[PDB]
Amino acid sequence: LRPSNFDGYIGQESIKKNLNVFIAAAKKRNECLDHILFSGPAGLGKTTLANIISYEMSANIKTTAAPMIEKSGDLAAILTNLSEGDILFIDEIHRLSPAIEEVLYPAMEDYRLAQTIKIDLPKFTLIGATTRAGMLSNPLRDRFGMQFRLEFYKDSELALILQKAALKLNKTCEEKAALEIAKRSRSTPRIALRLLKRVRDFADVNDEEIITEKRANEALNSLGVNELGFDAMDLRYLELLTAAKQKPIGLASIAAALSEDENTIEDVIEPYLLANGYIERTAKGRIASAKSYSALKLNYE
Amino acid sequence: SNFDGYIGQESIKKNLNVFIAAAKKRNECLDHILFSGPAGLGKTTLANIISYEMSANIKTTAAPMIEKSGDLAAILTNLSEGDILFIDEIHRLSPAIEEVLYPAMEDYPKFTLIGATTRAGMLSNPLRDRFGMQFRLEFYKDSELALILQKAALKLNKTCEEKAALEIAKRSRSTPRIALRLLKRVRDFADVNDEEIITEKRANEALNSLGVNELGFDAMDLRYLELLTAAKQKPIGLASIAAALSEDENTIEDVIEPYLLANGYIERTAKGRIASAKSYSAL
Ligand SMILES: Nc1ncnc2c1ncn2[C@@H]1O[C@H](COP(=O)(O)OP(=O)(O)O)[C@@H](O)[C@H]1O
Ligand SMILES: Nc1ncnc2c1ncn2[C@@H]1O[C@H](COP(=O)(O)OP(=O)(O)O)[C@@H](O)[C@H]1O
Repeated sequence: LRPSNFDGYIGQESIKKNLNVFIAAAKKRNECLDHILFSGPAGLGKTTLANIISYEMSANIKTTAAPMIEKSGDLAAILTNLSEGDILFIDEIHRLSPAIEEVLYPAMEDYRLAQTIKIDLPKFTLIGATTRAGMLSNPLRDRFGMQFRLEFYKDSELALILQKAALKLNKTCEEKAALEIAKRSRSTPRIALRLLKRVRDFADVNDEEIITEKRANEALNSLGVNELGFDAMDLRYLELLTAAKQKPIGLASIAAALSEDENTIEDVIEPYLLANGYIERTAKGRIASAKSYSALKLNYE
Repeated sequence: SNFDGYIGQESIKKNLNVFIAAAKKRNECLDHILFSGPAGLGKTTLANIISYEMSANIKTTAAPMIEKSGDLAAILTNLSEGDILFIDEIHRLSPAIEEVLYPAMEDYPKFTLIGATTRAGMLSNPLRDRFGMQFRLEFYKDSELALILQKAALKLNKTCEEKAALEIAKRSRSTPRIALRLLKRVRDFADVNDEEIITEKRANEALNSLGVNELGFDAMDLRYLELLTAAKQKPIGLASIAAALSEDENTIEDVIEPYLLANGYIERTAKGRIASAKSYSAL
């Protein structure tokens, strides 16, 4: 119950505009698209886009995950069982063992991969998805003709997503209700769609089909969903920088303080904060903007 | 490809022509070679050219594909005195497999080993010193990429204006693979408009739509330059730079600076690094 095409795909204007151009070209050229790479925080709709592309390209799609692959031959086998034009979608692609990753390079670039060698290749489209762009090797990303980084969603964009999704659940989510759920969804369709199913449940027990703002708030507060959508980690990060004065803190310190991986801070914890203008990456470390100070004060009132 | 109309790597080409001549002049195959440099600059291409010049077979493999002994022993046994063995990510080998390689390279069926690595400073002196020839591929000049792009464009049935090739060159971080990749994206913008001639206007539209940096910089390349520029040319050492960018030193010299040096954005001096005059002009 996710969008099936671009016809009414919400958000990612930039990615959509470009995919539309490359999709026209490939078809005009009577060929399949070059390899595509999607990167960005979980639940932003990259698995979705992958399947939309399969529909737009009237091509079949096969899915798998990096950890799911282990034996080098296994991958070689996967390639062997693909019809000319198909799409191969690998999620968490950044977790491929150098060995497997080494077998993939020639498959993408050339379409060919006792003693023995041989083995040609049908000619397909490899779509890779990662939530850890920083962990992706240059030899691998530089082989994707197309590279797209999903951005977070505006509250107005989530609103629409909720309104349409609500409809499929046989419910009318008023605008003001959509905006309030979005407000606590941390600009992420998955969280918002999750909260929607909870608000619905309150509507059901009250024999209601129209989710109002008032009832949305009832549900959200009753569940204790943070009013601003912050995680425990968002609060810890902002408190760490806000605790320090307008003096930048580098990963070395931050990572050390939050006893967390240095890469997890850049590609998982910070993306949302930077997106909503809570922090900035200065020339020598990070700093918290006015948003943070006023946001935190507001959260603890 | 075979050196005839080869673009770039002037010095490597110059030196290889001499060694290939001397080698053949004495009916022998080249000694072991080591190609060093960031990904996508042309190590594999050069290896193939050598295979053609020496008119010999070439077998490709990588360190991670050689797990434990049995793997390596099998590859060498299936060689043929004069053949060429190309091993990628060679600095990724274990001391055990690395130990089994030292002898074969020196003791031996005379063959030629070509090692490739993107981390020269990551490779050990003992192994490095056993490759008769050592070459550090260098980044390409705008004009060189432009010409390369124009040639690829022809194969893609399209004429690429000089200004259009340079623009792409500029944002392709002086790297053939990136350049080529961006060319195909621009080809698409051309197709949609029924254009056979890739113009600068169309190029910008594409590069900008995709959000490719104007100078092909990373988030790192910018902080690094902001760090050095702010220093008003008072030399800074690695230790300081390593801390400020929360980055490992080898990555700075081995992966980040190489490109910045090549395009004259920074300078290496006895007392440290400084932002060049060229970086004070552009923003
Ligand atoms: N742009 C979008 N428009 C509508 N729904 C979206 C959009 N992006 C994501 N979603 C929804 O959010 C959920 C998570 O999407 P998914 O593609 O699984 O994200 P990811 O692949 O990043 O984990 C899905 O139910 C999907 O329908
Ligand atoms: N000197 C060159 N002239 C034209 N194209 C080049 C040149 N060097 C590299 N390329 C192109 O860039 C890509 C990188 O080739 P490769 O040798 O695999 O780079 P590396 O092995 O260093 O990653 C290839 O598609 C190749 O066509």
